[PDB]
Parts: sequence; C-alpha cells; structure tokens
Amino acid sequence: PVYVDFDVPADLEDDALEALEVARDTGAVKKGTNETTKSIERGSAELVFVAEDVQPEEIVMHIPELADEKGVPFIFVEQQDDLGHAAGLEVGSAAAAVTDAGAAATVLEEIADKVEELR
Amino acid sequence: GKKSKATKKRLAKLDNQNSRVPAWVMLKTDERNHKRRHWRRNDTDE
Amino acid sequence: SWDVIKHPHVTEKAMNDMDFQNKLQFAVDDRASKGEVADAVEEQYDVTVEQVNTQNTMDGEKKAVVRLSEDDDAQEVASRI
Amino acid sequence: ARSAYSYIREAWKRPKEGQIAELMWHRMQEWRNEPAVVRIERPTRLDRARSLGYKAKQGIIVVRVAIRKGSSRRTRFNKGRRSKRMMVNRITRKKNIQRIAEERANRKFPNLRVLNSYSVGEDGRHKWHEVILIDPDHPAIKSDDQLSWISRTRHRLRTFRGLTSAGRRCRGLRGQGKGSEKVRPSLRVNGAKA
Amino acid sequence: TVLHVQEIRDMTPAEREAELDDLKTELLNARAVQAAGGAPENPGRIKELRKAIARIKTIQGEEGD
RNA sequence: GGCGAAGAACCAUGGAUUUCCGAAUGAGAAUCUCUAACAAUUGCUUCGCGCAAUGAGGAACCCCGAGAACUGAAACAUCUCAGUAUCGGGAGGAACAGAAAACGCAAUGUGAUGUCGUUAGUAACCGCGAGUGAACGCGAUACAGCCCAAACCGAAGCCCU
RNA sequence: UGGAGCUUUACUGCAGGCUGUCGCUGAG
Ligand SMILES: [Cl-]
Ligand SMILES: [Mg+2]
Ligand SMILES: [Mg+2]
Ligand SMILES: [Mg+2]
Ligand SMILES: [Mg+2]
Ligand SMILES: [Mg+2]
Ligand SMILES: [Mg+2]
Ligand SMILES: [Mg+2]
Ligand code: NA
Ligand code: NA
Ligand code: NA
Ligand code: NA
Ligand code: NA
Ligand SMILES: [Sr+2]
Ligand SMILES: [Sr+2]
Ligand SMILES: [Sr+2]
Ligand SMILES: [Sr+2]
Ligand SMILES: [Sr+2]
Repeated sequence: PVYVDFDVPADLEDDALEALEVARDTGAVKKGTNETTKSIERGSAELVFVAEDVQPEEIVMHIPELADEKGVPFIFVEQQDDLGHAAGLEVGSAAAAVTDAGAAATVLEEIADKVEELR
Repeated sequence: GKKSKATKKRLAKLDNQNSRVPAWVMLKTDERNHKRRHWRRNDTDE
Repeated sequence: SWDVIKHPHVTEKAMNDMDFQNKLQFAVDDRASKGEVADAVEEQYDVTVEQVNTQNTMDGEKKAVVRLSEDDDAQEVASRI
Repeated sequence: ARSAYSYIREAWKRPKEGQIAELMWHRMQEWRNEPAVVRIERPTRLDRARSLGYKAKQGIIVVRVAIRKGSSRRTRFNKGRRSKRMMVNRITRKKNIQRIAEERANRKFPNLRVLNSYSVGEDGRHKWHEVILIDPDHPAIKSDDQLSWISRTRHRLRTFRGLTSAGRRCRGLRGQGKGSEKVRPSLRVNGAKA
Repeated sequence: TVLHVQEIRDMTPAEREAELDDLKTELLNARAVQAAGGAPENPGRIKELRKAIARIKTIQGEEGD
C-alpha cells in the first residue's frame, strides 16, 4: 500500500501468475524477498513480483525503487499465498522473481509493457 | 452465637483435650495436664 | 474409603429408644447422610429402616437414631452384637 | 550483495524519514488503540529480530509493548527528609523503559523467557518495543542448536534478574576495562555503587 | 497374627474381598462390644484385626486386586 | 492382653496407603459446603485443557529493582550514617561474571571471568571540613574456550505421531 | 551547641499553579 503507486487489474495479475508458473516449469524463478532482492541487484531478474498484503511492509518497501534503478520491471499481486503457490510453494511468498523465463519469454515481455502503460 | 460444623469439631476437641492425665501414666512414669483449661478463667480461640 | 457405621451407641437413653420405640443408635461418620446411614444399617443387620435422625455431637462424631419397621425387633438386633 | 534485510535495517536508521515515517504515522494510530502487551505474528524489524536471535520456528513469540515516556512516577515523601531527599520531579528510575517493557512482556507469558528486544518507535507519550520471547518447554526449541541454551533451568526468568541484553547494558557491564569497577561482576556485589 | 501374608497371597482376588468383609465384620463386632463396656475380649486382637485388613488391602493393591 | 523359630522387635534401601484446609486451581467457605472442572495467564495446537508451562516453600547465601532516619560533622543544609535498615521482583546449589571496540608497569609488553593476598588508606573525592576511597600491575586459587546475524547456497530442514 | 507541635516578609529546599520553549506535529 505505501510501496504501491498504481493498481493492477485482476486480469493482468491472473496473467502474470499463469506466466510465472510456466517460467518455473520452463525457465528459472527466485522465491522469497532476499533471493528476489539479490536477483534484482545482480541483474538476473527479468520480472519481479511483489505481494500487496505484506505485513510488516518493511520487508518489501525497497523493491519498487531498487527495481527502477535497475530497469527491472515489476508487478504487484493482491495476495501473498497466490504468488507463493504460483512460485510452486506450499507457503506464501512476499516476492518472487523470474530469472530468465522459458516458453513465457514473450508472454511476460508484454506484461512488462502493459504495466508501463499502467504508469 | 451460632456454631458451624467445623467450629463444633474444634470446640469438641478442646473439650476432650481438657482431661486428667490417666492414673496409669503416672505409675508408668513413676510420678499434670499443662493444657488443662477452664471455661470461665480461660479463653479458647475463635 | 471411610465406612458409615462406627459402633453402636449404648447408653441408658439409647436402651430406651430400643425397648420402647424400636430405635437403634449408632456413632456414624460425620460425612454420612440419613440416607447413607439407613442403607448401611439395612445391609449390616438385614432389617428395614423407617426413619433416621442425626445429630452432630460435642464429641466430634455424628450420632444417628435409626428406627426400625414394626417387622423387626430392635432389642433382638442389638442383642446379637 | 546487500541482503533484503539490510534494507529494513537501512530504513530504521531514520524512522522519521522516507516511507517508514509514513508507515509509522499509520501504524501508531493502531498501536495507540492497542493493549499494553500485544502478541504479533511477525517482527516489525526482521533484520533486528534475526540479529537478536529470532527464528521462523515454533516456540518463538514476538510481542509489542507500550510504556509511558518520562521520569519516574514518584510519590512525595510523607515523613521527614533532608533537602537532598525531598526530590520528586527530577528523579528518574535506574531501569530504562525498554527493560521495563521486557518485564511486562514477560509477565504476560509466565511460561516463556525473554530472548531479547528492540524499539519500534514512540509518539509523544508512549514508547514501543518488540520483545522476542521463547518457549523453553517446546521441542523444536529444545532440539534447536541456536536456542536450546535458553532451556537451561539456570535461565528461569532471566529478565527479572537482569540477564537480558538490555539488562546487562543497563547494569553498566558493556565495558571490560575502565569504568566497570563497581559494575562487574554485579551491582549488588559492589555495594550497589554503579 | 493367625493370618499370614503367604495365606493372603494364596487366596483368590475374590477370597480376599470375602476375607475382608469377614474381617471388617469382626472388627465391627469388637468395637460394638467395646462400646458397651464389654469384658470378654482380647485387646491384642482388635489390634490384629486392623493389621489384618491392612495386609489384605496391601496385597490386593500388590496383585492388581 | 497380645506378637515372635511361619525368624518378631530393630536398621538400610525400595514400595503401599496417604482424611480436610493449604500455591490451592469447578464455584463458594474462619479447615466446611455446593453442582464435573489445569481457576487464572500462556506456549504448542488434532483448535478438544488434547499435550505442556507458570503459581508456592526454603537457614542464609545470590541476582535485579525501591530506598530512610536516628547518627557523625561536637549546631547544620552538601557530605556522613549508607546504597545501610527496610520494601517489591526472581534464580540456583551455588548465584552473578566471562573470551576484549580490554590493558596503557608506553612496550620488541600483558592476553576471557570471579575470588584471595598486595598494590593502598596510595590516586581520586570533599562546607578541600568531618570524612569517603578505587584501578592497572604483581603473588596466588582455578583455568577453556566457543555459538549466532550477514555474505555465498535456497527447502537440501524442524516438531508431533 | 536536648525533643516535639505551631508561626512567619528566619535560613534552605520540596510539592502545586501560572507562563515561555522542545517533542508529539502535519499541509498551504
Ligand atoms: Cl525471562
Ligand atoms: Mg439437624
Ligand atoms: Mg550452524
Ligand atoms: Mg551531628
Ligand atoms: Mg560475585
Ligand atoms: Mg565544621
Ligand atoms: Mg586502570
Ligand atoms: Mg525544636
Ligand atoms: Na471464656
Ligand atoms: Na515467564
Ligand atoms: Na555510579
Ligand atoms: Na486447549
Ligand atoms: Na509537641
Ligand atoms: Sr504464511
Ligand atoms: Sr471474665
Ligand atoms: Sr461426652
Ligand atoms: Sr517463576
Ligand atoms: Sr587462561
């Protein structure tokens, strides 16, 4: 909420999650805020996911700006457990990062684009 | 006054406790109930 | 576990209630109710209890005055014990 | 590379700057309408918690505790006192609010033992600290290589005897050399002069 | 007394409970006779009856009844 | 009057029984009563008191807090008595302390911490009055060093059964 | 160069009230 500066349409989110699954079954994904963060910092991140129901928010506040000074695109997910589930986890996840997808390389390429337009 | 069942057991004990030292104990010990009490001169608890 | 009847209460007054009114007197545990005294007696002497009266004595124990049915003879019961 | 945690750390260096300042303005409103001791599911300051000993494991509890700011709430003498002792307004207690918070936290959980604590801000009248508490009787804690030491019978109520992090600093034990003469190995042992 | 531990151990769980109610009744008839200032007694027995009952109960506990 | 050679008494160890009140815990009560009970606060949780924890005691010792005055100064206020008496909380068989952001016989030196002897009534404090009062080091006692957070890995893991 | 109770524009202090200032505390 304080780290969220734009709202993502349910539909767009549903897409992104579907893409994250094929990216984890084809390409490569990072689960967890720390792994996601190092990813963004190392440049390997192509698309980072950030939940919106993270309490405390200190866990993620940094992502948005960090991602910006790295050109890394990012998208919000209304729920924490959905993102974790999508990342193939039996638990929730505050942040996930697609580190070079697969079979989704294109599908996500547009997602990054659609978001830009969404400010 | 009115006495509860417990208060009665206590008064009851204090009554039995107020006895002579058995005649035979004085023989066995080759020659006093230091706790002997009187209703008027003494005062029990409660 | 405590037993209900402790011992018969034999005194001049107890003897009368026995002779004149077919009543027996016992020293019972002070946790026993009239009902528990009645049942206890019928089972110990095989007699029928019509009524029970209890009193918490100044001796610390409970006294019970058990009246037997006209079918039983207090004196007789008391005699065997 | 920097860890995700270093960011939570970084933000809390200046709690009245940036987003967190905004976050605090938010939270505190809710905190103020809250109890004296409130159990929370997750540390507000993850870096701090993990750094103090926290672990995402069973038998590990966290709790925010509110305490009034200021000097001692002292009653004025009701009998003769020399001028030096007629003091009331400037008298402050020898225990710091944080230690006081750890103790209140601990009473709420008669079975847990304080592992450590840290502050999470304050408004003009409150002061909030989060206290990490541990359940000495739960396995998963007993079997833990990092925390099992807190299960020792010797650690029964370590806070009330000042064996806590904050306890030891307050007791003046931080320095191993100069200035810790009447402090180590205990205040009471030195005739209470530290 | 006349009743030894061995004998109690030889008894059946049901014979002990029978020997108990039997012993309890003798103790009762003794205290009854004592309450009436009775004379024909053997004080050393009213004492033995109590130990007897203590033994059977201790054995009963031992044998699981 | 009884028990004991069916080896009692007595002693050691182990076991049985162990009323009611009592932290006292189903509710209440001057040790009793009333109609199934971990009361209350917690942890885990099959979210059910299912599994556990706390409570109170102990001669003093010990740790953490609150903290006088008589008194001394030949008055007295700082100071002194004294961080004493006393009060609140808490642990153990001992407590606390403890592996240097140390020391600073200044060094090409020492090498976790208590304690004892000494350093010393020295340095320092102080109506610079009365009084208060260390440390480093040294000689001993005993000696013992380790574990996390994070980086790099990222479920490779833990608990109940 | 005792004690206590009481008094006051005795000496020295301590509560309490009033008042300024900092924090809470923000936008034009
Ligand atoms: Cl504790
Ligand atoms: Mg009546
Ligand atoms: Mg390890
Ligand atoms: Mg003087
Ligand atoms: Mg010591
Ligand atoms: Mg002078
Ligand atoms: Mg020095
Ligand atoms: Mg005077
Ligand atoms: Na009297
Ligand atoms: Na506790
Ligand atoms: Na000091
Ligand atoms: Na439960
Ligand atoms: Na006076
Ligand atoms: Sr979760
Ligand atoms: Sr009189
Ligand atoms: Sr009588
Ligand atoms: Sr305790
Ligand atoms: Sr050594």
